[PDB]
Amino acid sequence: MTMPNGSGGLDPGAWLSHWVNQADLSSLAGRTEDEVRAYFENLVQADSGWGDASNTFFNLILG
Amino acid sequence: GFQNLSEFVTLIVQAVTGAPGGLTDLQAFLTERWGDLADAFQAVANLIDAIA
Repeated sequence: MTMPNGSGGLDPGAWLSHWVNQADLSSLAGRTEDEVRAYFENLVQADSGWGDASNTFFNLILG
Repeated sequence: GFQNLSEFVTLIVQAVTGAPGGLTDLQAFLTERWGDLADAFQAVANLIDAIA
């Protein structure tokens, strides 16, 4: 379970790669409801398929 | 039966006026024909005044 290389053994594209702690343990207390909610609301707003559907609905279908 | 509001607007414009186009085209045609209609009504008034 050891990585002979350094931080390069981690996978940056993993699902929970943003939440793997290396030395920033002060951020653990910042994982409350509000901050996680804001992060995931930002992701959902940035979601691409829903945005394309919004463009199609409001620009094409609705003129 | 309309695919979208844009096509529906074009159909409305074609139904009200012969020339196809947008809402601006509809407004322009209606304004021009309103001016012509006002000119004709003033011509009727001028006929009344002239026969007077």
